[PDB]
Amino acid sequence: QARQLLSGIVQQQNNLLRAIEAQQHLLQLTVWGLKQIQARILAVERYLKDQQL
Amino acid sequence: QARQLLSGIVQQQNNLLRAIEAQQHLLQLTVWGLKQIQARILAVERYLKDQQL
Amino acid sequence: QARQLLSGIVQQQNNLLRAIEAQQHLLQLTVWGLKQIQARILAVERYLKDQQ
Ligand SMILES: [Cl-]
Repeated sequence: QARQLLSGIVQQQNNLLRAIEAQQHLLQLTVWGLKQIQARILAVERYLKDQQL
Repeated sequence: QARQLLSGIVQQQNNLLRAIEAQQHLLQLTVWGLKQIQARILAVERYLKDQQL
Repeated sequence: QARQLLSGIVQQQNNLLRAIEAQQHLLQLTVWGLKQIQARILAVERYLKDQQ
């Protein structure tokens, strides 16, 4: 009752912490990937600038 | 008092869930965005390889 | 135990709140960064279409 309510609130809080932890991990991986493409574009710009007539 | 404290905590829990659901949509947009630029850079890299002398 | 448990729940709500605020900022920075790379790839694509 109070105990079931409190039990439910605890479990939902644990669910929400688990959900933000998953988002944090996916966002960390996305930011890493964006760093990788930044590198790739930079290399393509360097190339093109070196090849420029 | 118990009822007011527990109502405030339950309402906040719903508020937090809502905020995390909004950040999920944004996060998936960043994942989609990274995917689209990945494809675009790969398409350039390949063009530049194909066109080289 | 209930007042201590309630105290813990409320502290964890405040800390969830701070984590959501920090992830808002990181998402915003990540969007900005994406938009910057999109523009750079767009400029490359237009340059290449012009030299074709
Ligand atoms: Cl919560």
